Amino acid sequence: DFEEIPEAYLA
Amino acid sequence: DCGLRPLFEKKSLEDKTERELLESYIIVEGSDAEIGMSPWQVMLFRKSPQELLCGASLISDRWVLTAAHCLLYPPWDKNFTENDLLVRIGKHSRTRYERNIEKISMLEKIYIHPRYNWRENLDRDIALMKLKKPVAFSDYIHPVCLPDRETAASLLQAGYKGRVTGWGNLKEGQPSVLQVVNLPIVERPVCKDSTRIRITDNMFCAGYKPDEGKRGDACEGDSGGPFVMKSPFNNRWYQMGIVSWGEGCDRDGKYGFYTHVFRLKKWIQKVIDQFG
Ligand SMILES: N[C@@H](C(=O)N1CCC[C@H]1C(=O)NCc1cc(Cl)ccc1Cl)C(c1ccccc1)c1ccccc1
Repeated sequence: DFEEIPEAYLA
Repeated sequence: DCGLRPLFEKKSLEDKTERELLESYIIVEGSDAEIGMSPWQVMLFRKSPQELLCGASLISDRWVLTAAHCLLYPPWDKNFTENDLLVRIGKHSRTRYERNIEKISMLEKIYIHPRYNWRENLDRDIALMKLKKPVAFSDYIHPVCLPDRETAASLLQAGYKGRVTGWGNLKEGQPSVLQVVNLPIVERPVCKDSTRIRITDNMFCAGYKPDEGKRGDACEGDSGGPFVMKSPFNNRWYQMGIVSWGEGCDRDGKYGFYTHVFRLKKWIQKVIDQFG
């Protein structure tokens, strides 16, 4: 149930 | 500047239980943490699927301290690398992207203690993570002090309470926000007689005796987080242990075992100065 972190970090 | 919390020490405010800790120097059954009460707390987060791996601590702007077993535990086919993970510093809520409060960092290099014993008893369960770029400190983000021989010596004594924090299991529901518990250190005898695992000098155990009436412990998800103590001499928080292993969470007659950070400080120095 984690809230979507910014894609900027996931990149 | 380590171990003096922007929102408490620096303003002369006491958090609601630190006096239990100071009065003793003569997460299961913990409570919700106050904002800014452990600004060195880090969440290790897996990118896919998105999930809480472990706790950890901020020891400088570039370096995070965690339990080696969070990264490499071959029994469970766990072997993570730099790009598998994200470090999230400044958090309170387990699941929310706390926009404008937290910072997410990418890892540059993971270092596991070369004699980490995953095969038998998680002896030297300690790993260092160098972040890609420095985290800037804030009210919610501040490092903890690693101990020196003399602070280790006078504080890590049976009966002296320490404080453990983490977003792991509440029972053997995970919490909404960071939980905290204050546990007494236990005599090595008692520690050895409660288990079948060979205990080594790089470890100590904490928890209340079944007759002490209070209770509390770390549990699954809490691994890698800090066991910290406040010095009654200079008022700073030092990290004495890393949450390593237990036999269930808060069983009577059982105790949690922590990596003894002072006993492995030489390896920590050696890695920091030789690599940044
Ligand atoms: N329950 C295992 C554990 O805590 N483990 C297995 C490896 C990861 C770690 C853990 O989840 N620690 C989180 C934890 C820490 C503490 Cl301080 C208290 C409760 C809990 Cl669950 C542990 C164990 C001890 C005795 C009998 C079976 C298993 C064990 C000790 C030594 C070597 C292997 C296993």
